Amino acid sequence: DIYPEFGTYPGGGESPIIPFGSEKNAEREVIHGRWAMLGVTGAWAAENGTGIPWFTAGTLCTPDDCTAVADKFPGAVAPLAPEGSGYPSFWNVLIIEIVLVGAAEAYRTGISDSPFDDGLTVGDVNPGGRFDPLGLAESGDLEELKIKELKHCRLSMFAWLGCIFQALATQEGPIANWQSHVADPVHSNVLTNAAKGFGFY
Amino acid sequence: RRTKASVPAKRSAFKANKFGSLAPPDLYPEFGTYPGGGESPVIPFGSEKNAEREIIHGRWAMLGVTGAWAAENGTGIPWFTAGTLCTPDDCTAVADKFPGAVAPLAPAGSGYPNFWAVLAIEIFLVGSAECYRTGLFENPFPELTQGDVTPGGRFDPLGFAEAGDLEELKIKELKHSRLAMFAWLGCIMQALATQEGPIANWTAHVADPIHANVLTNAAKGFKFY
Amino acid sequence: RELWYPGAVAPEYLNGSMAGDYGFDPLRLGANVETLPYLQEAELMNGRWAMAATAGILFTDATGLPKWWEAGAADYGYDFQTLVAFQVVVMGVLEAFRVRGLMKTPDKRVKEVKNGRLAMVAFLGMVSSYAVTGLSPLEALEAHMANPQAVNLFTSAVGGESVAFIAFLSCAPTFLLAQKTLGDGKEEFRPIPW
Amino acid sequence: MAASLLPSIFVPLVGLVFPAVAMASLFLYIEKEQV
Amino acid sequence: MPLSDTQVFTALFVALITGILSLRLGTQLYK
Ligand code: CLA
Ligand code: CLA
Ligand code: CLA
Ligand SMILES: CC1=C(/C=C/C(C)=C/C=C/C(C)=C/C=C/C=C(C)/C=C/C=C(C)/C=C/C2=C(C)CCCC2(C)C)C(C)(C)CCC1
Repeated sequence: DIYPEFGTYPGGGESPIIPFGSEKNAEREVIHGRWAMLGVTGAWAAENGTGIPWFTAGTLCTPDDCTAVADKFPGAVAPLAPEGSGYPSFWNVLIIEIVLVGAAEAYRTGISDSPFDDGLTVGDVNPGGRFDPLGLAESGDLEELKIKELKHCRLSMFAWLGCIFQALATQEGPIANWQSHVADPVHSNVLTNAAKGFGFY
Repeated sequence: RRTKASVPAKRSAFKANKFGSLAPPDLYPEFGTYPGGGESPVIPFGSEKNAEREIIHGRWAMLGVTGAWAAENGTGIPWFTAGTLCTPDDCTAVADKFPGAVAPLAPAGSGYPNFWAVLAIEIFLVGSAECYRTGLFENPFPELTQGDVTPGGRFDPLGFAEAGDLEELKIKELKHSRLAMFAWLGCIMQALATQEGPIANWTAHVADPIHANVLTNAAKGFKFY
Repeated sequence: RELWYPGAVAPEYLNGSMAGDYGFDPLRLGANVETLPYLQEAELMNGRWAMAATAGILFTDATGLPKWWEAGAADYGYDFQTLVAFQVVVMGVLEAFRVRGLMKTPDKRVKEVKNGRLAMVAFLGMVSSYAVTGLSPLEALEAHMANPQAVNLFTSAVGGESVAFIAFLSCAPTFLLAQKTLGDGKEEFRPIPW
Repeated sequence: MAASLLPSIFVPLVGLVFPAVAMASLFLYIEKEQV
Repeated sequence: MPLSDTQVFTALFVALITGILSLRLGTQLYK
């Protein structure tokens, strides 16, 4: 069996708890997983590198101050910024964020015409035409690789939901919570935190 | 050893005599309808499995509501803090929690329910039963069907199912199930809002009915505003 | 094909089919047919772990990190008990998966085999050199290259043992040649009967 | 070092291990059917 | 003066070879 766990891939199955409904729901699922995966690994890396929890990283960069981000990146040869000048600013990045992500979005979904105009079809999660220069889509069992990615997608989203609920309850951070649990698993758990209260009880 | 294969001819210690239906011919005049007898009033019927899921959550929430009720009546400890008693450390306290108990789970001294001991027994018993109920493990009782919430063989030793009308009893259980689940939801929301047990909230609401309500505690912000 | 010495006779169950098969099994450990795939996979595993160990020892030694025998005592983020619990869980899961895959089931294969074989020899060498001289592998190599003539295994504390073993290895195939040409090679017993 | 190690290994080797293997092996051979 | 460890282990390895030769002789006798 390809998918021995509880649920099954959309292509074949029944979706036991929630009905399958639209196929756009499956499109969203994959995209949510492909995103949350990047989010979870980014929160992991930010906690490991800087010790700053992900959920307050936005406090760092603000309209008045967005210079602190420059010195955070570990092992960089020169800063992010022009040193004292600190050209990077919240708005400086924001205009860049909105234009670049909006272009990437729209050329993905087909709100605007595809610039690549290379036969790629919008509304498919797996293009496999240009976004795989390495050819791992072409080679190997492509369907099995869709399965693995899906599994990683669902795991990462569930871990993301865990991360947000741990940020709400513990207020410490994902990796800080991981270190607390590993240092002592018996007396550092969700139920131990509930016994102590989540800061509200 | 030879094969005897005699006739047991044993009867149930108690076997309820036919009592039929004790309900009106109309069976769900309440909001909504039982599954397999009409259209769901509001929420869409997710799957055929959802009926059995409703039954299981219902029976579990019945048992949970009665447990919180009896625990608070017998000890005064709220159900949501009763977990803090039996822990890997100092699970001795959880023992003497039953009013009138001739003996303690923890005899005086070291003798005691260990959390891990209790836990290990809990996994080995409840998980086994949970699996045997569902398609996991196998079927130790072939005469019964795994995946059926109403087996009604060895699981009704008193034979109320066959003694009365089966389907009215089924809907009666379903109504009790939905009532207890909604009551359980009320209990968790009350625990969140007031930080006091269900019977404590009941007593506060009956001593002075006009105050000690949702909106009275909301006037204080549920202790958060 | 070339065997484990010029003039050797490969065992009948070692016909060159397996990768790295040089007809070396004097003690007939792989003589039983059903355990021979298991022994192959034990070789591949011990080789792979020795290869990884050789890499992690030589790089550690050459990068100034604590010595391989001392590396346990270094202060790490996680204590011994939690680390061994992590190890037990993850290696149990991974080895369960490896076992079930094994139950399910040329150039590169042979390459891997030879590499693992060299590694296991090299790792045994590192452990023995440390146990005899107390010098790490790169320090031991530098000591040897400084005075190659007199600084060696056969001049260490176990020198006479090594000289006797090399004499046994050098004089084994000559006796095997006599055994072949004089005896019939019709042994009904094997050095490990199972 | 030989004096502090080898007795404690070889006395069980010759008086518990070798006897066990030898008796088991001899048993397996003696009871081995002719064919 | 006690015997050196290398002396003990060399003699023991010579004994192991002698034991191998004894096994060869026993097998040859059994034929
Ligand atoms: C026949 C001669 C003989 C006899 C009777 C003994 C007797 C003994 N030896 Mg010694 N030994 C001998 C020869 C002999 N040894 C030789 C030639 C060597 C090699 C140099 C050793 C090396 C040796 C060591 C290193 C140690 C002993 C130990 C021992 C003691 C018991 C443990 C043991 O059996 O391990 C013996 C270990 C072996 C590896 C086997 C060696 C036996 C020889 C080489 C073969 C003899 C076989 C015999 C003639 C025929 C057997 C067939 C049949 C009759 C059973 C015991 C006092 C141990 C001890 O002192 O414990 C307190 C110990 O540590 N022996
Ligand atoms: C938002 C992301 C997302 C999306 C769009 C989907 C969509 C889908 N999944 Mg995927 N999945 C997700 C999350 C998601 N899932 C996560 C996190 C897990 C891990 C538990 C899974 C695990 C999973 C399995 C194992 C299976 C599916 C299946 C399906 C399909 C059936 C359900 C459906 O159509 O309704 C989609 C409806 C929703 C996504 C709404 C969910 C609403 C609940 C209430 C969410 C609860 C968490 C919520 C975010 C909490 C709020 C937090 C907030 C307070 C901050 C569909 C294609 C099944 C399938 O393909 O069948 C063939 C299948 O077998 N998925
Ligand atoms: C988890 C328990 C549970 C389950 C599995 C079901 C399942 C079912 N019910 Mg039952 N029911 C329940 C609870 C539940 N109900 C409760 C508590 C009540 C009393 C209010 C009812 C009252 C009721 C009636 C009156 C009827 C049904 C019907 C049905 C069926 C159709 C609905 C459906 O498939 O979607 C199920 C979908 C859901 C349960 C999703 C709703 C989720 C909301 C947001 C509630 C979440 C609760 C809470 C706020 C969570 C807190 C989280 C915590 C972290 C704070 C199905 C068998 C109908 C039927 O049989 O049709 C023929 C019907 O007529 N039920
Ligand atoms: C690994 C190791 C070890 C071990 C080792 C060993 C185990 C060794 C040994 C050695 C040996 C083990 C030796 C032996 C020898 C023997 C001999 C030398 C014998 C002889 C015999 C004889 C001579 C007999 C004969 C006969 C008989 C009686 C029968 C038949 C007939 C005939 C005649 C054949 C230890 C742990 C310590 C340490 C670490 C390393």
